[PDB]
Amino acid sequence: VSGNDIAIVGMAGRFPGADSVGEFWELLRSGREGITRFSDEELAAAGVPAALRADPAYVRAHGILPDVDLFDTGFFEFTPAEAEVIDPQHRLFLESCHTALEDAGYDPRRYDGLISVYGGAAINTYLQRHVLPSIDQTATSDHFRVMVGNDKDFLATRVSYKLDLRGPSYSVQTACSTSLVAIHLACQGLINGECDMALAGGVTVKLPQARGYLYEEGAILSPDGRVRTFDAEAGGTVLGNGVGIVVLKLLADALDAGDTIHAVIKGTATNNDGSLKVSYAAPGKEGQAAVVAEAHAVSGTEPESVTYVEAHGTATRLGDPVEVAALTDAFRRGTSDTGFCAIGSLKSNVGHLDAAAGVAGVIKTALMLRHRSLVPTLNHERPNPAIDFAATPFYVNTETRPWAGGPLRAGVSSFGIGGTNAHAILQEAPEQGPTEPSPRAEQLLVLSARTRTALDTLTDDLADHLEANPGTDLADAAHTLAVGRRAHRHRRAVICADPARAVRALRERAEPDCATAEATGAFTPGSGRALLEAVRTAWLDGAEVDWARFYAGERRRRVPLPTYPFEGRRVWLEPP
Amino acid sequence: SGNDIAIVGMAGRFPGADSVGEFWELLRSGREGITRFSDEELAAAGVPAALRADPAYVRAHGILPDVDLFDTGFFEFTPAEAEVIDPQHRLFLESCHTALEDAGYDPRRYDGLISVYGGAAINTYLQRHVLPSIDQTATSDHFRVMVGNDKDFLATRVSYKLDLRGPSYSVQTACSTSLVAIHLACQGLINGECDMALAGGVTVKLPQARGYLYEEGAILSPDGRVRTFDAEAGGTVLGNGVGIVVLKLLADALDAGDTIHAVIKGTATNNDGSLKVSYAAPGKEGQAAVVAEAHAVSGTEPESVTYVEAHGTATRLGDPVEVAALTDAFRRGTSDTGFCAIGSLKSNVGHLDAAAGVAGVIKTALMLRHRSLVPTLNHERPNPAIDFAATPFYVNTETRPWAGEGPLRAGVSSFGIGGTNAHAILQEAPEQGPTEPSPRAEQLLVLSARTRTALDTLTDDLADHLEANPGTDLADAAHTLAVGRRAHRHRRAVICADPARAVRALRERAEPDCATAEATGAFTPGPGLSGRALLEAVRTAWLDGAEVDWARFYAGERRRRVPLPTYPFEGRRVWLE
Repeated sequence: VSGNDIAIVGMAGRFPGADSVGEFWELLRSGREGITRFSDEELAAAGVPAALRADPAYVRAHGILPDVDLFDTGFFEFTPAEAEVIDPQHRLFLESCHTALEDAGYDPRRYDGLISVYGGAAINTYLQRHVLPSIDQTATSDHFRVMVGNDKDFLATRVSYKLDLRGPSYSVQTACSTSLVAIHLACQGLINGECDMALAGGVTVKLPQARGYLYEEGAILSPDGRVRTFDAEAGGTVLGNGVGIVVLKLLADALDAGDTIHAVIKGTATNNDGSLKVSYAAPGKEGQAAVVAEAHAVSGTEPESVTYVEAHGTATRLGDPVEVAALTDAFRRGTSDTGFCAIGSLKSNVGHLDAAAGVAGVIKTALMLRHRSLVPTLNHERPNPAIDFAATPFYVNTETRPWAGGPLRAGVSSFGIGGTNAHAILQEAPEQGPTEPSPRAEQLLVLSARTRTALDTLTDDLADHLEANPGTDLADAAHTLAVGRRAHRHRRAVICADPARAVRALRERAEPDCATAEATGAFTPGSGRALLEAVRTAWLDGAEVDWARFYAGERRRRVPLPTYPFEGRRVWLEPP
Repeated sequence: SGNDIAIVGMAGRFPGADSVGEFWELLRSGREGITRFSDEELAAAGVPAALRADPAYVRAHGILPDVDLFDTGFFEFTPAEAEVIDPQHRLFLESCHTALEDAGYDPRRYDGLISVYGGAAINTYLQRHVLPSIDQTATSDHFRVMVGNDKDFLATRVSYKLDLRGPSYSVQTACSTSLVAIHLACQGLINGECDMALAGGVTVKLPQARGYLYEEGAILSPDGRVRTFDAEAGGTVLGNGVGIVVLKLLADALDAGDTIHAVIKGTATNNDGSLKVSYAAPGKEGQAAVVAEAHAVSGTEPESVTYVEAHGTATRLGDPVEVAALTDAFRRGTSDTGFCAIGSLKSNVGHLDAAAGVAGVIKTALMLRHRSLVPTLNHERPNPAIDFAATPFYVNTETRPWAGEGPLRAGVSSFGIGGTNAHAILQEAPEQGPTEPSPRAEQLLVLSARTRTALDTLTDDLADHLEANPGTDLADAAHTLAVGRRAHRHRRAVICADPARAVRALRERAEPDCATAEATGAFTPGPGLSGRALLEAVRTAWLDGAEVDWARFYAGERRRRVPLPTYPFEGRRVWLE
């Protein structure tokens, strides 16, 4: 019932070793590491000097993303000369915001409400390494061009401009807690009625990607390129590039709209440690415990009911104990029970994603809730002896297994250098009844893209999806493809009764089940198969169809389906 | 009521005005703070003879003096640590400190949660100074650079160095940054996430002693003037600046006896989206919507608003869009015309980028407290693309009393490249009766500093202030100096009956009225210890370094926190060459 409850109605991201939220789930539930480890030859080839590579403390590991130089300038209406000055972090952020809205099933141009954007980016390496050496900043307009392309202030607002979002749009920046803070601020804006839907998250793309790092005692990075969270041999973390976006709405609104709800954010808290700690970069035990206890209080969730925590996970021998002690302190304010809450960290799989780390935590946890599954934390052989886990609420889960009990509830932590701490409580989505039966025997599935090759990719992606998710309601899918996707020039449409037949029709591409065309004015039908055929023919010929009116009265849902397969060209200023 | 926020303190530095006090004087006087350089001065700053001889070169910039000077000892940095820090960050930290001192709050003897919200302009120090000086091969080197220079550490550094435990965020929305920060702070206060907030922003573009090439279709003026609302508006001029406001819920400020400069009745933000012709264009529709929303959330009828501090950049297209937008929003509530003055401090000091919004709020809070309008500069002929007579608005060009039937109210706008708009409604502070007389015969004024020289400067500054403001209530000033200042190692304390005798004792520096020491238990005056013996005992203990509970010492009296001179930072050069 609660006015504080926020639904996650869509998500998107790209992570080391996992180029989509769906692939991230597969990585996690398989217990796989997504960090790349380079050969010495690869690093020579990327230009790392032999002298640095030969240092026995040099570690050949980094979490990287494929294709961060490719950008679909056609799709986003940029010329290549405009786009090449823009930080790839900003480009990736834009693509992921678009993807997330598609995942949620919304076309902003048809949404009756205000959409906000809250996000942040890691430090910009593109500006120095690529932009400055190539662009003369003498004229005011060239200096402006560079600033707008590269300063963090333009990250979120570019998305608002390009996707036509008219709620508040902010870049928020708090170092490693950035994307969870963005989610906190997005939730407050929703609760306090400033927007009706929000995009929140963050991005990190540090360049060059193909590079290791020099192990240094006293700095936060691990000596072997592994992240051994909670383990006796915890020795530091490994950095990774990534991006994540969540789409958020009040729970009541999501339920009324028939959105897919992946999880509910019950509540979120933030604070700062102030000066209570040994240095600016050190963790703050009292600040951490206070943020968790405050998150419990504002969520109305008793600690006994929380049975997974996604830790911040410094994976240091000294930091992991502070994190667990702070958590233990917060939980002990509401229970004396022990051994009931699993604790884990996706950093063990993919590294520390900096600005994207908080939203990555929320995405993992929402996936866990949706699949009702715990997953392993990696590299965990012996628990850190400084943590008497058995005296605490917590145990380290190292197997994929069911998450049983609920409603299931979890905590997510994100703590920054500088001491602004965040904690969120998530709860499993509520049971909804079955979807309403369709008044038609068959459904019309519409697909469109800017190019014939993208259309073919969409067509095969949708087939793989309906194969893999055979229980998908076809009427809800059809509705989502109609109301939740912009209509482009190259068009294909299938008429069939269920997902299995759709797979075949999409793969075979023959009439009369499948029809194709490269695209007049509005078409409004004046029943049965002929109804679907007449709408199909008009739409394929480029008529504008009012899908909202076609589905009027059915209470269709929006459901996650494959999203636009961006076709980038290389958009990069080369280093000299 | 529940949405009302009090501005209880402020600090800043602006082109031609190195404090909020000097900024008032500049505005009241109708003076321009933008510096116009001679060709000599610019050769001296090292601008090429070539650029200097180009007919399109404009020799103007709003600058701040001695941004290479930082009191490393006071803020517990080594010079090595500090020189890697963006001077924008240093300045923001300094002004945050100053703002708290102005409001009368010592954050280390403070029971609640203080938050910080702010943003910084693009970092030019990093490119010109930091990167050419530091090899970043080692992780710890990369971290030193990042932590000194990324926007992420602007606010949190303050929380760490000043011990503030509310949430602390950097927020960045280009030209609207500091007004968005103010909006988020107000929301934090209303939501109960903190009980006092610092909000603002900072711009320090380098090098400072440099003009620019005028270019058609870019946003800068061809003559180095900012001719807001004028027919000759031709662009803006950039300036460096910093501003911070200290915010609390109104009811708490009234309960505490804080000095209240103005009340923020409500704030709103939005984004233009794509409802305008380009990313960089001003958005009439979004601007109108943010103003109208600010009126709705604050419960403010447009006809009750009699000044607006416009975003007011003086671009050819900007100015008519801004006025049409405001007129759109106002017309939703009233058809009246000619009742609301409009102005822009950008005409005096340029476009302060991240600090522009907070600068607007400060100007407007100053107007409200002094009950005075002030000129907008360079205004000779209204832009004929704006038929002002058909709108609520007229351009005010005179310093004069601001008066009205209902409480004075004003709007403040700030609009950013990229379309995130903000507008705030401010109202005059409520009436307060006279401050409650102390029944004590004498007050105890304390002063402390990190160095003997700073102590001597504070002592003279206080004497000066009490001489120039001889109506200052001595008990309120004693209270403020006690509860609103951290006690440092070098200490001085005067016992006196009134301000004039305080002035004498501070200047003569002689026992028994004045005593000085270098500072260790707690000292609690026993019952019955009264009058002069009480003050001598408290003085002696405090001078020796004992912890005195000042709240206890003043607990029988309703005391106020009032604006007094703040710490005289003693910078040394901190600049990576």
